[PDB]
Amino acid sequence: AQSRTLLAGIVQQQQQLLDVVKRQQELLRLTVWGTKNLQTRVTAIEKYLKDQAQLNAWGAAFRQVAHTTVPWPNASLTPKWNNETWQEWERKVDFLEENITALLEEAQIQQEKNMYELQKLNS
Amino acid sequence: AQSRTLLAGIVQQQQQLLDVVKRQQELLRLTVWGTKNLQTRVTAIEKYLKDQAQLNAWGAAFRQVAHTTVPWPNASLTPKWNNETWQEWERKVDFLEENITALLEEAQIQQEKNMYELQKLNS
Amino acid sequence: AQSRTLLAGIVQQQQQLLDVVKRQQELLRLTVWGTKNLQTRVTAIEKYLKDQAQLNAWGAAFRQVAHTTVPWPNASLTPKWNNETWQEWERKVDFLEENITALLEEAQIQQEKNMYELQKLNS
Repeated sequence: AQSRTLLAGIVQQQQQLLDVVKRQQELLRLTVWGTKNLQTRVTAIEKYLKDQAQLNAWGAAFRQVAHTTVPWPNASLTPKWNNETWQEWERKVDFLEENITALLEEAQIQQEKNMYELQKLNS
Repeated sequence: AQSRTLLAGIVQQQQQLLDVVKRQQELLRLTVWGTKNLQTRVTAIEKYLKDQAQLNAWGAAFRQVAHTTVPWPNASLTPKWNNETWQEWERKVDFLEENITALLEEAQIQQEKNMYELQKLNS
Repeated sequence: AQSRTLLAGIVQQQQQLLDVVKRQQELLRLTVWGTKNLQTRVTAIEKYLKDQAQLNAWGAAFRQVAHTTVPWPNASLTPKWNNETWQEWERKVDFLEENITALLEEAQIQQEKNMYELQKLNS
């Protein structure tokens, strides 16, 4: 009269939830790439923005032997303040990412053991 | 002496976990929009960056009947290399998104069936 | 002959799944910061882009007592259309975030109660 069949359905339900959780992890990685990808496009713009500073006045002198060049900075590059903070952000994801993989590994081992014990009850 | 009540609590717990998983899916969609939204702002800037290239020298000639115009490219537009790669990124999310919805549908059907069988045991 | 030990493994498995779900929430917050962080870099560029509009022609007049200044807008700033829509986006995350925390709190209370009842069965 034991509800072993009910447990078989419940054990299967947990396995399905674990799979969806794993799918979220892969989807999260794709979203992270988009953020990093945007930075790459931004860096290209920074090189072009510096060029705009170089553009100042062409032929602005036809009665003098001099050229006015004013390459005033344009793109504010982050060397330590924003760059250092970004590294901290990436490191936090790494620690959380490692913990998630560890729990998933333990869940998989425990999930298989629960199904294994269930089979012995009604093998 | 069967622990049917305990199972009722366990079955309910799985339902709550499924709901949170669904909430993460909707939250993920909001984050994806932010990434796409940033690109839209960037495209507007690209149109303005091209205009800066047009700006070169105004009135830089009052003793000549000519104007120096130097519209050197400014924003590097991605037509195939980055655009094609981005499409691959969106497609991967679609495949994972479809799989997540499929598992959720199966989980909902299985979740209701588990509760249904439980009611028959003590209906 | 009750499978209380099997239930102990199943109850533990749900607890592990809850922890991974919580890890995803913290990871999601880190991803949200990256999107907001990119906007901050963009705002800095907008101030520099306005400066490029100021750059027009230096010394483009050595036979006239006038200077041609053309500060044509460069960065299109969003005051109500995009800004208002962004607020709606943040609000949606808040509602979903609150619901996720509420379910997690209820799951934790229910999770502990399920383990507590299990101990009484075999305390």
